Amino acid sequence: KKEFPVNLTIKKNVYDSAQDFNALQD
Amino acid sequence: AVFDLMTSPFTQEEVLIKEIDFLKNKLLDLQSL
Amino acid sequence: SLPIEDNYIREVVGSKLMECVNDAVQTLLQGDDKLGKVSDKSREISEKYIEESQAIIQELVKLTMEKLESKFTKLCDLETQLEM
Amino acid sequence: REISEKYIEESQAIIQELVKLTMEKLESKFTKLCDLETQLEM
Amino acid sequence: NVFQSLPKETARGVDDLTRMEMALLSGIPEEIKWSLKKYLTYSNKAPYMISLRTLPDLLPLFKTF
Amino acid sequence: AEDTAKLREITKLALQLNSSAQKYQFFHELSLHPRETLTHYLWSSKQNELVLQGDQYFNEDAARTSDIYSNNNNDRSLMGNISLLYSQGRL
Amino acid sequence: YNNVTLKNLTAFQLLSQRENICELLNLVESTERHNSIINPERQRMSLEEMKKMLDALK
Amino acid sequence: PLNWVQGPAIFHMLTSPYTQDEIINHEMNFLKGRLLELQEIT
Amino acid sequence: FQCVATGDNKWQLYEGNATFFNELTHYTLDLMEAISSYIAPAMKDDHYFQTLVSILNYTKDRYMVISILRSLSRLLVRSKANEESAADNLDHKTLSLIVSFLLLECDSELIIASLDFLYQYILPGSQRITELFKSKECSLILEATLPNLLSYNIATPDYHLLQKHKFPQELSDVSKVACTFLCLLSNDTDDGAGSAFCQRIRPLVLHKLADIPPLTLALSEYMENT
Amino acid sequence: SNIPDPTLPPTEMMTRFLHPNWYALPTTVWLKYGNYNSWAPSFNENGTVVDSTTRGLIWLERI
Amino acid sequence: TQTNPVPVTYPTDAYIPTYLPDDKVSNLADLKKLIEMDSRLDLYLTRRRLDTSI
Amino acid sequence: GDPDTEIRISARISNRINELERLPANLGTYSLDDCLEFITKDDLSSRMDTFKIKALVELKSLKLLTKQKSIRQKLINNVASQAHHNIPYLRDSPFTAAAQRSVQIRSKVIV
Repeated sequence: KKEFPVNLTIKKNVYDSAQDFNALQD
Repeated sequence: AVFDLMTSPFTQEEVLIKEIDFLKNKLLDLQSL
Repeated sequence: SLPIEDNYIREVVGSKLMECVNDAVQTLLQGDDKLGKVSDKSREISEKYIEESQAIIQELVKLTMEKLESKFTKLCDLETQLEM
Repeated sequence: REISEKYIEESQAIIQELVKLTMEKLESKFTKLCDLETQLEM
Repeated sequence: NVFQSLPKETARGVDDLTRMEMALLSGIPEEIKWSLKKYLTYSNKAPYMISLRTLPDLLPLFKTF
Repeated sequence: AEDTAKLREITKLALQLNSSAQKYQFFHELSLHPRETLTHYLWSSKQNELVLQGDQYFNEDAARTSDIYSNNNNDRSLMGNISLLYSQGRL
Repeated sequence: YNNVTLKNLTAFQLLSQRENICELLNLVESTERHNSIINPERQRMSLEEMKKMLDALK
Repeated sequence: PLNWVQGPAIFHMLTSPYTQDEIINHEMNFLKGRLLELQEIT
Repeated sequence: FQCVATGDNKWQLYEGNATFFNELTHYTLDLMEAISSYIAPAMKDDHYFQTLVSILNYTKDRYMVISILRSLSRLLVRSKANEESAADNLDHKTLSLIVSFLLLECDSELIIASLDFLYQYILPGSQRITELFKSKECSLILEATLPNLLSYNIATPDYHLLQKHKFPQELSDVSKVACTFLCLLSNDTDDGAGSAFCQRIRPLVLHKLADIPPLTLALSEYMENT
Repeated sequence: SNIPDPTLPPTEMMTRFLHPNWYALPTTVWLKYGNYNSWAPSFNENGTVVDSTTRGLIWLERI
Repeated sequence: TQTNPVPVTYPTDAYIPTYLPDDKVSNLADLKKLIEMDSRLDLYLTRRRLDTSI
Repeated sequence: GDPDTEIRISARISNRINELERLPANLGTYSLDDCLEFITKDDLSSRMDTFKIKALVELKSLKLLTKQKSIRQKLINNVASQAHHNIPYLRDSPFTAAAQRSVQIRSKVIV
C-alpha cells in the first residue's frame, strides 16, 4: 500500500515544545 | 468535429456540392422547427 | 498518484442472500430430478395469478359501466333537444 | 380461494347478462335517434 | 534520403472506409461492433458516402447480418 | 371533472392487469421449459448486478482520496487512458 | 422523478426479476400485495353493485 | 478511378446525451459553424 | 406483428423480449413506407395490404398510424378502375375508422393523412364513391366535418365583438386539401351517390364562401358543378 | 506561478458531474387529444428505449 | 386548442393483454365489447357536439 | 460536500504550511553514516541534505493541491464522460445499445 510518509523528524512537538531538537526551536 | 480521408469516384469539389445540398436541407428542417 | 491531503481526510473523517440463491439455482441446474420438482411447483403459482387476474378484470367491467352510464344520461338529453 | 371461487364463479353469468342487456338498450336507443335525425334533416 | 519522399495520403495506414468494409468481412466481433457503429454514424450524418449506387458490394454485407 | 379521475383510475387498473399478466407469463414459461429460463436468470441477474456496480468510484470522498490512481491496476479502467488523453491535447 | 435513467431501468428490472425467483423458494411472503388487491369484501361489494344494477336495469 | 478526398465534418460531440432536446442547440451551432466555414470555398 | 396484433394463439409474444421486438417493428414499417411506391401495382390477394390493414386496427401510436396511412395511400396509386384490393379488402371496420379521424379537430397531420388516403381511394369513382357513401355513419360524418374543415385554423370575421360593442386573405394547409377533395368529389356525374352529397353541402359551404374570399378561387370546379 | 493557495473556497471537485448512467433516456410520450376523443392513437413512440407497458408499470410502482 | 396534441405526464389508456388463456378467463372479450361500445358512443357524441353549431 | 467539515480540513493545511514555512533555511542533517567517509575540515559530505529536500517536497506538494485537483477533473470528466464506448458490460446492455441506436435515427423524408 502507498502512503504519504509521516515525517516525524521535521514535526515540532505540540504539548511540551521544550524537547525538540536544537535546530527546530528558535 | 472529426475529419477523415476516404476514396470516392467524385472530386473534392463535388463532395462539397453534395455537402451544400445536404446541409441546406437540414438547416431548413431545423430552423423551421 | 500522490497522497497529498489523504492524511487530513483520515484525520477529520475517521448481499449474502441472493448469492446463496444463485448457488441454490446453480445446484438446481445440475440434476434433472429437481426440474419436475420445480415445474409443478411453478405451475400452481401461475394459477395463483390467474385467480388474481380475473379479480382485476371483473373490476374493470364494473368501473366501465358507470362511465357508460355517465354517457347515457347525457345522450337522453339530446332525445329532447334535437326534437325541440 | 373458496370465497374467491364463490364470487368468481357466480359472477360471470351476471357479467355476460349485463353486457348483453346494455347491448340491447344501446342498440334500441341508437335505432331511435338515427330515425329521429332523418326527420330532423328533412 | 529515400525516407523523405513518402506520399502523405497513405502514411496513416488504410483509409477508414476500407477499414470499415474489411472489419465486417472478417469475423472479429468487437471490430464488427466498431464497424457497425461507424457505418451508423456515416449513415446518419452523410448518407451519400454510403449510397448503394456508388458502392455496389455493400448490400450483401448487410444481408449477411 | 370527475371523468378525468375516473379514466385515470381505469388506466391505473389496466396497468395492474398488465403487471399480473406478466407475472403469470413468467411462471408459465418457466413451467414449460425451466432450463433455458434459469440459465437466462443466472446470466441476466449477473449482468444487471455488474451494470449497477458500474458506478461506485465517482463519489466525492472516493475521488478526493488516493484509492483510485495508485495501486488499482486491479481496476485498470482509468489511469490507462493517460497515454491517449495527453495525445489528444485535452490534458 | 419524472424521468428515467439507465440506473432506474436496471434497478427496476433487477428488483422485479429477483421478486419472481423468491416465490419458488418461498423465502418471501407477499401476502399483503396479494390480499390488498384481491380484497374479497371489496369483491362481494362490487358484485352487490352489479346485482343492484341488474335490479335497476330490469 | 480513385480520388483521395477529405471527408465531411461529422459532429461528434464531447458529451453525448440521449434526449433530443439536449442536442438541438449544439447541432444548430455546428450547422452554422460548418456552413459559414464552407460558404467561402465557393 | 400481425400475429401479435390479432391475438392468435400461434406465436404468442413473450413479454420479456418485447423491447427487443418493439423497436424491431418500427424499423421495418419505415422500410415499408419507403418501398411501397415501388410496389405500385397492387394485386388482389396481397399480403402487405392485408397485413397493414390488420395492423391499423390494433395500434395506438400516432407515428405508426401516420406511417400505415401513408403506406396504404402510396400503395394504391396507379391502381385500376375495376378490380384491385381496395374494392374488397377494406372490410368496412377499417374504412369506418379512417374517416373517423377527420373528427379530431386538434391534430392536423392525421387529418391530412386521412384526407390523402380517401383522395387516393376515390380517384376511380365508379365502385369507390358508392362504397364510401354506402354507410349510415361513414357518409354522415362527412356531412358535418368537411364543410367545417374549409375554415380550419383560419381567422374568420367574427361577430361576437359586433354583438358586444355596447378578413384572412389566406388559407391553411388542410383547407387546400379539403377543397381539392371536394372539387374532385363534385365530378361524380350522372347523379349517383357523389352529387347527391355535393348538393346537400352547398347551402352550408355557401356561408363559408361569404367569409373567406380565397374560397372563391378554390372551390371552383365544385361551384361550376354546384 | 499562477496557482492559487489551497485555502480558497473552490475545493469542490464534483459539482456538475452527471455520469451517463444518470442521463435521461428517451421513452414514450403520452398524448392528450380532448375530453371526448377515446378512439384516437393515444401515445407516440418514435425512438424509445422501453415500451408503453413497462413505462406504465414504472409509473405505477412510483405513484 | 393547438394544431398538435398536448404531451402530458400521466398515462392514457395502456393496452389490454391478449395472451391469457380464454378457457379460464372468458371475460376479456366482454370488456372489449364494452370498450368499442364506449368508442362508438363517444363517436356519436363528438359528431353531435360538432354539428350542434353546424 | 458538507462545507462545515470542509473548512475543518482546509484549516489544518494552513497549519502545516505556516508551520513548515518557519523552519530555518540552513537546515541540515548529520546521519550516523558520515563516519565511514572521513570528512576533513572542508570536505562537503554527500548526505547533508536528506531533510531539507523532504521539507520542501511537503511544502510544495501542499501548494500544488489545486493543480492536481484540476488535472483530476480533466481526467475523470473525460473518462467517465464516455462511459459507454470503453466499458464492455455497459455497451452490451439492452437499454444503452437501444438508446445509442435510437439517437442516430435520421428524420423521415416526406415525399
